[PDB]
Amino acid sequence: PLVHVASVEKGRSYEDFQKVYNAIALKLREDDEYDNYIGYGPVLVRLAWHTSGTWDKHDNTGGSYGGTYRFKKEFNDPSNAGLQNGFKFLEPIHKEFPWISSGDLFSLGGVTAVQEMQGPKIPWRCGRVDTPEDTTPDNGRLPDADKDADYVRTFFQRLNMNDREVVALMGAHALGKTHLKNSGYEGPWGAANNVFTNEFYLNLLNEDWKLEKNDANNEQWDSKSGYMMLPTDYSLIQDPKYLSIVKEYANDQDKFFKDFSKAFEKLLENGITFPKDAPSPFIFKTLEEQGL
Ligand code: HEC
Repeated sequence: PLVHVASVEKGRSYEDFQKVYNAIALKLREDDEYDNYIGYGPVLVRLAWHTSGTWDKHDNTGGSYGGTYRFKKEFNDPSNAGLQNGFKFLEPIHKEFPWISSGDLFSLGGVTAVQEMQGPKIPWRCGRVDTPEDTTPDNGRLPDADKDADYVRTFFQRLNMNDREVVALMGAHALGKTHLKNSGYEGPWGAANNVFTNEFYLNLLNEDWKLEKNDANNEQWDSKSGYMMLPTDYSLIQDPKYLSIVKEYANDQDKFFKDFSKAFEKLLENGITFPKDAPSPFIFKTLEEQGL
């Protein structure tokens, strides 16, 4: 197993990363029209997860550390279709702050998006270091959506996530939507899809779902409110262990926030060794908290 030791960008401290956070946050506010006024929040959360979610605990390949999505093999992974929009949004940020590593920027984009969308605070640590093109993981390590709960459970063991962490992370599917041209699935999961809430679990339990085929000839679950669930989303209410946890998060907003925060930080930190004297995780203030 490879070791990736966090190395703080030289001379940087919390203030420097709060400025990067702020630039991302201000651009999220400015470029509000994207994706029919959903805004870039959801795609940036997805970019942070896909750049992290290639990790393999068994050999420490993939993961957020190396920033490898900047290389064409990963950029062009069919599982990443659509994420180029988030990369494009981050380009002017990286140009302004060229000292931040790519993995630090992709992960911080996700943290900033969750918090600016009124999600929980996500502690975040710096020090990912860009690694060379030959460290890019091959395609095929991100999950399929047409699968059942057994597939989801097994898939996430590779990311060292347990049932609770899986169910909490999937609550990010409140955000954004599926786009047929990107993934073969179409529609949002709920109404509040650029504000981070526990709506995903409420809709799983509360909506009347019908198994339909979309225009790409794939099955998805649809509600008459115009929401959808992927087969892997719906698996969370088919499996009795996941269903218990879905009910818990549908009934406790604060517990979902706390558990999501922990699991998302862990996702973004998998694979990284933080030296004992590394800085503590940073908790960035939102623009609203700063009066900006
Ligand atoms: C914590 C983050 C998170 C996790 C974990 C996650 N997703 Fe997503 N996913 C998102 C976000 C956010 C979006 C919305 C992106 C957008 O609106 O551009 C999304 C969108 C998608 C889409 C639609 C992409 C498109 O633009 O068409 C698919 C398909 C998808 N997820 C599949 C899955 C599957 C399969 C899993 C696991 C079994 C999963 N996701 C786990 C955050 C996540």
